[PDB]
Amino acid sequence: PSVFLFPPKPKDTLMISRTPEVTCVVVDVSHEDPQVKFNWYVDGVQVHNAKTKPREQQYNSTYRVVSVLTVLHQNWLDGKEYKCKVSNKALPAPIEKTISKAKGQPREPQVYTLPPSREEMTKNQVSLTCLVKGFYPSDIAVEWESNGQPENNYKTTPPVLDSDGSFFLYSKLTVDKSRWQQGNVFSCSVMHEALHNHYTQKSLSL
Amino acid sequence: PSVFLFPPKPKDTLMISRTPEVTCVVVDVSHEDPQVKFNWYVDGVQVHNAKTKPREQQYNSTYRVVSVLTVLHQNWLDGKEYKCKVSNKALPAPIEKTISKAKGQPREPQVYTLPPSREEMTKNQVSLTCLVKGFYPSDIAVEWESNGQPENNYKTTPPVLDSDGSFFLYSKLTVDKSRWQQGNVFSCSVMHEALHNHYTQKSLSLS
Amino acid sequence: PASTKGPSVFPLAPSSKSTSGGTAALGCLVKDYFPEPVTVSWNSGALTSGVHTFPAVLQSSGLYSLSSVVTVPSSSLGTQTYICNVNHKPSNTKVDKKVEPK
Amino acid sequence: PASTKGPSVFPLAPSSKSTSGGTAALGCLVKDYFPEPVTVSWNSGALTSGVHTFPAVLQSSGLYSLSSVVTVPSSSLGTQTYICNVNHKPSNTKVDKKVEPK
Repeated sequence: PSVFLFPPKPKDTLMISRTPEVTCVVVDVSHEDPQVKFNWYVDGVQVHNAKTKPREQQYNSTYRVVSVLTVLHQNWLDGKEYKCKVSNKALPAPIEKTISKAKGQPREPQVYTLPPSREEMTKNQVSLTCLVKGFYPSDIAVEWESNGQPENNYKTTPPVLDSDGSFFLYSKLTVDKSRWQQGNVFSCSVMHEALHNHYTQKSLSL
Repeated sequence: PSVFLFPPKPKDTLMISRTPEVTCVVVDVSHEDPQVKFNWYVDGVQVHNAKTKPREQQYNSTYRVVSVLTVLHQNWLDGKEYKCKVSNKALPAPIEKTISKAKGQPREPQVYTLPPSREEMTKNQVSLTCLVKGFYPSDIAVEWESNGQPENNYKTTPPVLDSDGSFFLYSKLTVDKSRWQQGNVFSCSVMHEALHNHYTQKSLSLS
Repeated sequence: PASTKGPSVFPLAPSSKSTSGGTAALGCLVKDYFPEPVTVSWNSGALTSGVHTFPAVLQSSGLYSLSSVVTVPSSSLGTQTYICNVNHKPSNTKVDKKVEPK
Repeated sequence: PASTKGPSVFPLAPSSKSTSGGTAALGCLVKDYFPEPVTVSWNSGALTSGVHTFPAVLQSSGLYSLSSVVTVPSSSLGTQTYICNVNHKPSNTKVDKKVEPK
């Protein structure tokens, strides 16, 4: 067996610092039917071992021979098609799975930050909100900061399809009403393909 | 032969007037043995039927059989469990599926209204936000209204598991910047098990 | 001059959108007879299930008109065949009529 | 009588089924001109990469014939549009031609 392809994490393809990767996961491989082989194809080419690397199993009573391929930020962003071609004895035929990034003119996201509600100013903690809309495709990375340092207690809703075929999401940072009172400045970081330098940063404070 | 269990919609069990139901769907019932038997259980009881109600259909090259069990708002809200048992002669053993509301104590949702950012009111349309946090279970319903009528250009994010273990989401209503300025007042209605009459409401204006 | 006029039997063919292993509906439209009655029986006594022989209607012409339909699988449209035996006792008219597709 | 004859510009289409993330190749087949030369451009000065303007060939007719091709993504076949500017200085002929999937 049972194959599942996975696309790279958005943040990985937007910064050369990190290495993107197409992860091919195969589940429920039998004890008597191991020996799992792989084959990666990028736009047809490469039938013979490319720059792959797969290993590790053991499960509920089955296997799972997960292969991993290093992606070229450009390659992926330009839309090259990645094809994982698994091959197993206990498998009727050679299964397959392909994938490329969502097609379509990319659209730069709008980032707006919102203060906590007056009504929420009655709790020992407040909600810093970050709105992000108008972006396409949906791959996106959102983070928070305070004067150079990272914020941990925040949650981000997944991408949702708006009326115009674009996506939007909201990120929510939970902070002590005091820190918001002291006038500290928080910032919403957004990483996306259509942003100039793949990155924009918006601030909020009292 | 596959079987999928579907729970009633969030509003169905919150409004006595609505009709909440649990639906059992069976796909891929071979053309040869189209016999399908349903057995329903509410906390393990009812091998002997109940409301129940099946129909029969045909598709690609298989059969689809749907059975519908109407439930009692309080049975659902009281966490009762519903079992659908599907027996088919072309099956090694019967397949059973069970569903109910998530286990956990009900937390009241906090609903706040959030006006647009100064930097957005420079566009023809703005965003009126409605924050709903700290609720549980995730079953919930959100809506918008400006005057005695629904606003239909809005979107709600799906619920998100907070650090609390409670749930939170955001609904974004999009209004013509011209309207928001005319002093119009909007409001989002949130329906939840933990709200007074399963319903609270918050207003938002330009004052 | 005519005390009696036999009825005309035409096939209301199943819907050509058919598929999935779903329901289809066919029939026998029994038009411009008089006088009542018109008994409609299917395949001659063996397909009674899901059958609804609709009430006759008096056209602004004065002749009668009854629709006689039956729900059966969209999957048995091809093998079986559907035969409507419209027996008109007043005019001694019996017209069988095959109901097969378009 | 003719000292000069302008060239005909036809689109060597990639494909319209296109998608995945591979290479495709398109072009502009510049046929039956004379005399040399035929300079071939793509989008008017901005897509020079992967471009190979093949040498002109003398048909057993005596009129000329050059293929002008460009490798670009199988993924930018739909949004880049590809415009081949065949400027024929002898006959004062300039024919732009859109290259595109049929």
